[PDB]
Amino acid sequence: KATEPQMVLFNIYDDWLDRISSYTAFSRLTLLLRALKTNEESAKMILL
Amino acid sequence: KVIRNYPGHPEGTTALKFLPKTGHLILSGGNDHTIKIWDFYHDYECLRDFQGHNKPIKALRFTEDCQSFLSSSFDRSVKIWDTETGKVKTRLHLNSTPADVESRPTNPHEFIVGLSNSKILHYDDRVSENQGLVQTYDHHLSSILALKYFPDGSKFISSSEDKTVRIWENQINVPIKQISDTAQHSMPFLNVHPSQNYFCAQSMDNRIYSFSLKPKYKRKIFKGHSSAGYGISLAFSGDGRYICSGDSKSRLFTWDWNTSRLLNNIKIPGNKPITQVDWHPQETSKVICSGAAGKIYVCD
Amino acid sequence: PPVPIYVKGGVWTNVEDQILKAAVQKYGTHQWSKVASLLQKKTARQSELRWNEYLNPKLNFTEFSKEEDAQLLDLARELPNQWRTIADMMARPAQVCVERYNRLLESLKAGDINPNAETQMARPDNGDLEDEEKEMLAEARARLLNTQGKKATRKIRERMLEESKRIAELQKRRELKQAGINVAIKKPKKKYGTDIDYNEDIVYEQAPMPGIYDTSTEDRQIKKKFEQFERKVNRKGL
RNA sequence: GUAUGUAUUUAUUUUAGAACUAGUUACUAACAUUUUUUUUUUAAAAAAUAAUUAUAUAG
RNA sequence: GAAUCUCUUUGCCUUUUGGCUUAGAUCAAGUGUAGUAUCUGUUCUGUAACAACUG
Repeated sequence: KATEPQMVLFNIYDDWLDRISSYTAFSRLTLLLRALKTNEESAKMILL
Repeated sequence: KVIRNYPGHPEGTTALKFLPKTGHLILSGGNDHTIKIWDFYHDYECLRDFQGHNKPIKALRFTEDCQSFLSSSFDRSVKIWDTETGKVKTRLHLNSTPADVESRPTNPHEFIVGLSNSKILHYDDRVSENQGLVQTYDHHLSSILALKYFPDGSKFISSSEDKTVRIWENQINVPIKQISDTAQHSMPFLNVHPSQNYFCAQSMDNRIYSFSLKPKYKRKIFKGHSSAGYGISLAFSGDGRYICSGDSKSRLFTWDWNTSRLLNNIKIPGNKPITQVDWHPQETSKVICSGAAGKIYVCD
Repeated sequence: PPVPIYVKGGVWTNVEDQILKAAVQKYGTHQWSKVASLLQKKTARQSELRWNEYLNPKLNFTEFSKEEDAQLLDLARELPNQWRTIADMMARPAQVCVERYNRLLESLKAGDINPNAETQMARPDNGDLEDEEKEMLAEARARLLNTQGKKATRKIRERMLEESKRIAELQKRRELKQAGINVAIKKPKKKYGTDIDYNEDIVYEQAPMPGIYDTSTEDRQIKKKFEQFERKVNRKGL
């Protein structure tokens, strides 16, 4: 949707750093992104 | 055959439309710098006129909630009219003269404007950070002609002078579908059939082609009329079995959508041609045609 | 996505014979690679063999006359097993000559490669078709259709696009004429300094070198007729 | 990837049909980076071997 | 004898192949993703008459 070259900030560990320490949060994000790079619709339906 | 006529506009009518669901009152923006409402019942006179722009009026649309509608004109400007009180909510001034405007079904605040410098401006009523301009589109090469939003509210269509058709998602600025052929011609009018499995376009080679509204958009042919000069509207029955078009020779043509057979061919008083042809969805078998003659004809 | 056919010698079917005939009619005898590209599973040399040995109408496939048959026994006696020379002496294909010689002197497994496949009879086809043969005839009709170059096809496209561009350019003028603002038509621009506009002047006007007779009243009658036509096109519009 | 071509007007000149559905072919696209030598039986048996790659292509 | 309309052979050919050389030369076995093309299958088929006014 962007109409202008810009820097946008996100926090990719959503709220995990309260209850979950950071290293398991990175490996969780590894599992999710490997799923979305592997099958891309089965995993997107698994979240949804 | 025609029943009754309205004292429409000196020097011609350039756009007229109905209310989309109920249709109890119609409007036309005219060549003599005026936009007027009429009732389709109980009086047959003019409920509410208003002076609009300084130049003649090019196009009109509707927000689907119908409290307000759109206006676009040859003075390089677009305005939004409250159809009840009559006051203006936004006035907007452009670079080039605007060819066509359209409003979103889901929200009244999104609308798209397509200019004659091959750009589609996508403004917004609510946000006022950059004069409402959310996004502009620039994949067309030449001055675009007509643009018609989907009834579903997600994607929309545009046509242009450079003999191609593009389909966009709502604010992506990437055409997901390019309908382009070698022997194609440009179409000054688009419309979507009420069954929503097809949208059809009135092409410049005096025909009407029809494409899918489902994915893998692909191309029946409605012929028997001469409309190469001017660029003429087309409407559909409120059941979805009839398509009706105008002509350069002051007669309208009604085809059966189910078989593409020309059923009837009714002429209209006035030497001048007829462009805007609109159907009443509630009351069946009722059309209204009008053109450069200026009067507003209610055909059966 | 087709796996590669490295050895393309097969059995000539009906489809490939007919595509070879309708390819030789258009492409001609001496371009063989362009013929054999049209029909897959065969080679340019095997297309040449299938023409020069079997599909050619000049070739002589009849029964042998008695003088012909005695000529064959005598020539096969004089020239020991030189069958191209003998078949040249008889104006008949050499395979016909060899098989008829075997018939005179008389009185294939599966999984073998047949070398003589171009000289042998065709195989008629099953009733519907195979899928690859549908694809073959589709691309063969598509390649036998086209007779144009790149420049000429682009010229077709450019003429259609300039035509529709003129139509849009007149459409906007007619709309502004209805509005009451008369935009005159702009002219195309000159690509060089002495490029000629053809409404300004009669460009290389040659007068008809007058004779003995008198042409004043006929001049006046023509001038009247042309002025009246221009006025009628101005008012009513042709 | 070049060559080469095409598009970019404002300072106003007097008045037979309807619906549902998915893969097979071609062609195109400066757009994108899962080892070696065997043996043997009819999956199991043997033997073996060694601090890590280019932004470079045009008629 | 002669004109009008209409059909056969006979003439006419009237959209009726516009250079050269070493046939000018070479070769048509790549994966994904994407665009374009086409191709199979299934189901369903208000009008008339009478009484009154002519504004």
